[PDB]
Amino acid sequence: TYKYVNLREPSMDMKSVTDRAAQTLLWTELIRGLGMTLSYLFREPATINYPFEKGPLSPRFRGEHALRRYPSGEERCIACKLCEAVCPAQAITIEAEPRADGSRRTTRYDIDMTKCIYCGFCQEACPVDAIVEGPNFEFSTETHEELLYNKEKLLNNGDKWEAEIAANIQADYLYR
Amino acid sequence: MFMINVLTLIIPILLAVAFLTLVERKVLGYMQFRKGPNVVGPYGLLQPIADAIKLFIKEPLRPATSSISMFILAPILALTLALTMWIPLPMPYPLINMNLGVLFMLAMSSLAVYSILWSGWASNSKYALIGALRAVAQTISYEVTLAIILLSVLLMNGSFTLSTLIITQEQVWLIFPAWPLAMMWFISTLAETNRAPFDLTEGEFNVEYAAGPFALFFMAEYANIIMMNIFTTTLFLGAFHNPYMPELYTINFTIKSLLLSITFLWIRASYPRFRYDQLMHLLWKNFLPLTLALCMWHVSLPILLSSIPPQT
Amino acid sequence: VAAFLKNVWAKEPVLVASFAIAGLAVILPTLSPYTKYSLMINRATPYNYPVPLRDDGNMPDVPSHPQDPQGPSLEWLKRL
Amino acid sequence: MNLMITLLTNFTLATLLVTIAFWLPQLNVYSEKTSPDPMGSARLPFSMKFFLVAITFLLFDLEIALLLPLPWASQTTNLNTMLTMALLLIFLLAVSLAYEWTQKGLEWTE
Amino acid sequence: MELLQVLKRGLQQVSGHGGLRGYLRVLFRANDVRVGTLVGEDKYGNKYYEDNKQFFGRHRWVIYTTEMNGKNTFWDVDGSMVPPEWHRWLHCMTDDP
Amino acid sequence: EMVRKCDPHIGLLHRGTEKLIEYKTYLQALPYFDRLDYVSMMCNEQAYSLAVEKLLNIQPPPRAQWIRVLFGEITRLLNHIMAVTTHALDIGAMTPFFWMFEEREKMFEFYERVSGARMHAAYVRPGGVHQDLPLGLMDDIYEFSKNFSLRIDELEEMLTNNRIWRNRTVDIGVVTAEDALNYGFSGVMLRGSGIQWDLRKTQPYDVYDQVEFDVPIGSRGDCYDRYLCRVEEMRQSIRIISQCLNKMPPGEIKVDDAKVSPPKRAEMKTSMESLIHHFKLYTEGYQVPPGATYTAIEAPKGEFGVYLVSDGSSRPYRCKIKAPGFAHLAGLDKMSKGHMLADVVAIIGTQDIVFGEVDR
Amino acid sequence: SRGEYVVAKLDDLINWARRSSLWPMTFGLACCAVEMMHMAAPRYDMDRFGVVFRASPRQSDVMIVAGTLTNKMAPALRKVYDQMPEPRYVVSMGSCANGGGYYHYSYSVVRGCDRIVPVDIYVPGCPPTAEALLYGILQLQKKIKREKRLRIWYRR
Amino acid sequence: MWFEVLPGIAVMGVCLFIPGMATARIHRFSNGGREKRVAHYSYQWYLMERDRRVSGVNRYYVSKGLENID
Ligand SMILES: CCCCCCCCCCCCCCCCCC(=O)OC[C@H](COP(=O)([O-])OCC[N+](C)(C)C)OC(=O)CCCCCCCCCCCCCCCCC
Ligand SMILES: CCCCCCCCCCCCCCCCCC(=O)OC[C@H](COP(=O)(O)OCCN)OC(=O)CCCCCCCCCCCCCCCCC
Ligand SMILES: CCCCCCCCCCCCCCCCCC(=O)OC[C@H](COP(=O)(O)OCCN)OC(=O)CCCCCCCCCCCCCCCCC
Ligand SMILES: CCCCCCCCCCCCCCCCCC(=O)OC[C@H](COP(=O)(O)OCCN)OC(=O)CCCCCCCCCCCCCCCCC
Ligand SMILES: CCCCCCCCCCCCCCCCCC(=O)OC[C@H](COP(=O)(O)OCCN)OC(=O)CCCCCCCCCCCCCCCCC
Ligand SMILES: CCCCCCCCCCC1=C(C)C(=O)C(OC)=C(OC)C1=O
Ligand code: SF4
Ligand code: SF4
Ligand code: SF4
Repeated sequence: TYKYVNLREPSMDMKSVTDRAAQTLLWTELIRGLGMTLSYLFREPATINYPFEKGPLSPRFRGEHALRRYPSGEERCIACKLCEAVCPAQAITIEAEPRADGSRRTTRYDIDMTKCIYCGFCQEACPVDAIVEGPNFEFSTETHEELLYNKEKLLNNGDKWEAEIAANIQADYLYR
Repeated sequence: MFMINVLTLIIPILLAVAFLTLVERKVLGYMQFRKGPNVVGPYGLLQPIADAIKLFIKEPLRPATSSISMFILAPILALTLALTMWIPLPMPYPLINMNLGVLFMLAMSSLAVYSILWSGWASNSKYALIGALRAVAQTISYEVTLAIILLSVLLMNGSFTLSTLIITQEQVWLIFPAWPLAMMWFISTLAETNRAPFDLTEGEFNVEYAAGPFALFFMAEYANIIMMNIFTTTLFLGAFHNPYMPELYTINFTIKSLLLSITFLWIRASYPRFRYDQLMHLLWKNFLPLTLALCMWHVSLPILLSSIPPQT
Repeated sequence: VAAFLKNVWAKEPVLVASFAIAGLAVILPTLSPYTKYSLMINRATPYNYPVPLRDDGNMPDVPSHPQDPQGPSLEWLKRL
Repeated sequence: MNLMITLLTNFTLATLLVTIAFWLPQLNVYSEKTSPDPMGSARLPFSMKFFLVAITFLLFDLEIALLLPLPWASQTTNLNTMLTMALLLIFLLAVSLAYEWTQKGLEWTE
Repeated sequence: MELLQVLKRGLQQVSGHGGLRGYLRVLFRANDVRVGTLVGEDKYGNKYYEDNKQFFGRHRWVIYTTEMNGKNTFWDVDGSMVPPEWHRWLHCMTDDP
Repeated sequence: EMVRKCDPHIGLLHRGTEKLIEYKTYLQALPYFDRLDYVSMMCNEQAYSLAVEKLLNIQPPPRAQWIRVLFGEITRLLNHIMAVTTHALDIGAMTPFFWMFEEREKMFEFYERVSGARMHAAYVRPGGVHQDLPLGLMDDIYEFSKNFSLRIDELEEMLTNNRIWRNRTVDIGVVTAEDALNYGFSGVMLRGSGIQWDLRKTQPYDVYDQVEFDVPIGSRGDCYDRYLCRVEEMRQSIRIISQCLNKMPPGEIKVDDAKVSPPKRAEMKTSMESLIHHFKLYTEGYQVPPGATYTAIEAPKGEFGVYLVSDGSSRPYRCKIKAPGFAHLAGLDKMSKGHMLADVVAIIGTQDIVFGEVDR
Repeated sequence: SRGEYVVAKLDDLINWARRSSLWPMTFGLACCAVEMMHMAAPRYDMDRFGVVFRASPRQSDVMIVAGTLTNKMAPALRKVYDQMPEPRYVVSMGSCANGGGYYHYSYSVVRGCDRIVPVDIYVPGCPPTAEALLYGILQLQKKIKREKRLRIWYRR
Repeated sequence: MWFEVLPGIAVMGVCLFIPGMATARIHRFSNGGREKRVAHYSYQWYLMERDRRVSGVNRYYVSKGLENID
């Protein structure tokens, strides 16, 4: 249930002594190292051609956030603030009021993408699949406040990526 | 006309040093299961040009130098000695055909440590000075086995003439009578140019130089690398020379020197670094006793075989 | 002389190869039959001019022409 | 004469490249840099071992200077004397190395 | 000889990009000249290619359009130029284009 | 050249993690543990999960326990690749870094397939794992494991018999057994010094008594035996991963106590009790009965422990995090005496030190 | 004009050489260092873009702040930043370097590295992937591509 | 793959082929279509300066054979 690494007492017959001395004087293990490096010289490398080739992702991937809509145009967020109670970073700021037809809807849905730890507790705490953490990861900005999303930016990410987000949720929701 | 010959020596040295950096990054890339540079040029060929233009317009690092004069002279001396190590090299005819080209090269390579020493003292950092003293002691250490191995091999040549060393090897490569001298020579020239696994300047002296002069030290070091591979090629792997077609020798020694420079690139992507005492142990307690023993063997061996080479 | 030699070849083979190569370099020219030919080739290499002698009247072994039979010969150097 | 022209050309090319490296990026009008090391300000401690390996280099390089006429000395007619003195010089270099060994001179830079 | 098969694959890569002009076009825009089955094209001009004999990661790629939403993208290719319907397929979230 | 004293100054990544844990619930404080030993993410998840499940007096289902052991050994492969390749990269062997980070890249693809993030998964939770293994994942884990021994073999061909790698590691950083136990060392730091101790054998957790593996024991206490222990632990992790793939049971992946683990999303949208429990677990969180545990697991650096104090509420009252790297970097000063300055980078390498768990 | 064409072509030349030869000094602060080490790994391979792996901080062209910046190390970050030769750029990688992140309300964390150094590219994630960091590096290259140093110098 | 390093090696090999080819063609052009006279020793210099005097054009390489004797 255990083994002894490096507890080999070497042989002292003239065969093994001359083998070790030929290894010392003729550099056998150094040529073994050169052979392994030469072996990787003639291998096809593992380099994908980014941006033209992309690294493989799964439908569970947790990237850029997006507020979704029902298949009628109505937004799914019913202002229940579970995503900001569960948020380990307190990145989500929510303020709500009844809108002009009496629906429980948010007026403030902020996510600070520089507080966010991208762990997806908001999409798994959301009872109506409103906030999701979509598949976009290429959204680097040049300014800090461009990573401070309001409700307009998140609903635009939903409208921008819904054709992908709905298919990822369709592929994954029986594991959830 | 001779000035044209000096230009056709020294400008292609600079071009081959420029593209050796690309060959290093590519060969180290593919040996590391990745690619080297292939975006900046077609197959990466514009990477050294882009990098040279980048370094020459980067801000000067502006150090407080101890001596201004030696801070200027250390790149000057490094580049001048890096270029003058090529002029006795027979390929198949040298620029300066001299009777003592071997001893000239050993002398001008012995002078190369002053650039390291002056760059180390001309910086105000004591850490850079300690690193320079370590690098100078390393280089002057391995120059001992350079001199003695080189003498022992030239006991089969008859002279210090580098052009005679091609005539010496018309029946056999000189690595076949002298492969232990060849392998200790090869590791010793690997330790001359502060090259891995002997690069303790990268393991935790010219760090106070700006991007321009540091690039000049870097290109002088790679000119020394290409030159010592060409000198090892002429010294142990002497090609066939047809006097009516010299380009046969030129193509042949070029292929052998490229393989030997790639062998430097292939050593540096294969081994970890020595500790400083470990390569001191490698010189003084391993290479130098065998070097002295083989020097006795190559003194006494042309006498016991009646194979003393001609003086002329 | 037997266990000591295997011990030093097991621990320090670089030094054993050093003293072995140096010992062969010392002893082997005294035992080689070709050591004499090194001497005989080095003394037969004419760096200077063979300044001729005045024929006084009695020198039977000195030639008058280089292609004469008498004199030093180097057929051993051509044949070996 | 060709060699002096070659040395002057190499020194002139090196000085031209060094002048371009020290004066072309000086024309950048970037910014003045306010307030431009493992040891802070302590003096450099003298290492006895670095001086020892330098003097050992110097002495063995002198023994190399004695060994350098050997490709010419093999051409002599007094070959027994020449061979004896050549093996004696390389043997005295080896005795210098063995004494440097056994009196702990090759230590911590072995 | 199998070296001649290698040279024939290189020459049919030169042939398969529509000649030397298209070969150099994909060489300087893509740093890659290997030919692939055109899986599709979006409403911008991004051409999406397969080669299932390449290894996983190389087996799908995009040659980006030279103009998208008014910006000349002949040299300024961008990873965010992929529309979301091809972003599943190219990132291998599914097998289906 | 010698080293007379080594004073490591740390706190350069002290973020006050375990004070931030005191103001967040147990689920909310779970992703702080991914960020401590940031190359051993799911192992620290498992240690915190076992601490909370010990205080909650509940247990994971068997399939969740086998998933935790499978991904703990994948995590151990990740961490020992990081250990060996950066310890070689600092000495100068820079090439097996690039050779093994493709294998490490493929294991991050495994993490991303199973959780959605490549590093900080938040996948092993108190109660089980968050989500079940997607289809075709275990087949690809088998396809990884079928090839990975050859990668270890060519790593070991580049380093182990190399005389330069031996000279930098064989006489370097010798730790005796009594001073290893006295400095609070754990893992390979003990096992390189001859000490036959492994927490997966002695104080076993989830299903480690049902896997068969060996424990590599060094003989000299140096950098080289600890290197050989880490390489052989990659071998034995491949052995445990084969046993986990062959003995994976069917079933659920969370505990079926819906007052601890949240219900499925289909039944939360159908049942009243499930919606109430979903609400109260994702807003308040489950209450934990009051008590102090010290739950320690065998993380790939050593004994990773959590002294978790619950006051009876839905947030931790106290959560002390014992890291192996803290005691190892404390023992750095004894381990480097009489050595040279270039030996110290080998000694800092052979203690697998990641400063997130050192500093918290 | 003619000189406007000359400064346009010289801006194109020097911006080409500066974006095609970026040398990064990466602060390996925290978990984002692991993902930078994956952006140097064979799959993504920064070196094929001319982006070398671990240049020294006095010859580097861009400082990648990859991890959490604490109060104890913020003067060391500012020291390394001040010691960089110009043109120097700052990529902020990950949430803690961007805005404090998961340690934003901590007593010992600088709430974003932009309180310390001027930041050019903010790369979001925890950690952002090696592909996302490579996206940020290529966006930095595009930012260098549209620099107008000599055109504004000619128009001043 | 591994043949991607070969353009850089080809450029570097042409850059090493240039100096030897150039000095060979210059030694043929500057010496009357022949090799440069190697005069390492003073006898070789004596013969070379005798050639310079017997050519009549102040050039060592312009050779004079049996046409110069009667
Ligand atoms: C010119 C073309 C290339 C030439 C060949 C070189 C290419 C191969 C390069 C491989 C990569 C090398 C990377 C750097 C390695 C540096 C470390 C190293 O190798 O150290 C050297 C090692 C150092 O020893 P060591 O450290 O391995 O061993 C331990 C040593 N002690 C015990 C002292 C600690 O070995 C040598 O020094 C050997 C040098 C060459 C020996 C040549 C012997 C020839 C045979 C003589 C005769 C023997 C029989 C007896 C007499 C018989 C008479 C009939
Ligand atoms: C001894 C031999 C030594 C050899 C050393 C050099 C080896 C490599 C040689 C070069 C190989 C080919 C290089 C091609 C570079 C890329 C050129 C290119 O495509 O540039 C495009 C760019 C923009 O053009 P644009 O009109 O905008 O394109 C839009 C099209 N609708 O337009 C531009 O950028 C403008 C044009 C720039 C042209 C630069 C060409 C490269 C110069 C390199 C220096 C060496 C020259 C060769 C020396 C040896 C041969 C004499
Ligand atoms: C700090 C200052 C600046 C530092 C940077 C620059 C200086 C350092 C780098 C340059 C070093 C220059 C070395 C000059 C002499 C080299 C030795 C030499 O000339 O050897 C070659 C040759 C001997 O071969 P041989 O064949 O015998 O001669 C032909 C006759 N058969 O001999 C000949 O062919 C002889 C030819 C005629 C005599 C030539 C004399 C040259 C000028 C004097 C030396 C110049 C250097 C002075 C400063 C050196 C500083 C280290
Ligand atoms: C007569 C021939 C010419 C001799 C002079 C020329 C020599 C040429 C080579 C130059 C040698 C220079 C250096 C010599 C140093 C000798 C002292 C020495 O090294 O002793 C120490 C060594 C044990 O090494 P240690 O001190 O432990 O090193 C620390 C790392 N472990 O101790 C040892 O390893 C034991 C060394 C002594 C025994 C060696 C026996 C070799 C026998 C080979 C076969 C016979 C060859 C004929 C000549 C025999 C001469 C004794
Ligand atoms: C009077 C008017 C003229 C004034 C003086 C200027 C003289 C000519 C100077 C060189 C040419 C200037 C134009 C520079 C390029 C402008 C166009 C450009 O940026 O093209 C981009 C293209 C690559 O596109 P990229 O954005 O990199 O895309 C990423 C991959 N999709 O880029 C490419 O395809 C490659 C671009 C290469 C640039 C030219 C080659 C390098 C410079 C060579 C000459 C200078 C250096 C000489 C030797 C120095 C020492 C070795
Ligand atoms: C004008 C002639 C060339 C001048 C020298 C600049 C180009 C060669 C050196 C540049 C360089 C390259 C390419 C390089 O790749 C590199 O990284 C390994 C360097 O830094 C250590 C360099 O200095
Ligand atoms: S996004 Fe979901 S969890 Fe958040 S307030 Fe809206 S409905 Fe509730
Ligand atoms: S992914 Fe996590 S940290 Fe980010 S907004 Fe959602 S719950 Fe908050
Ligand atoms: S942003 Fe997050 S994952 Fe990245 S270094 Fe910070 S704590 Fe680690």
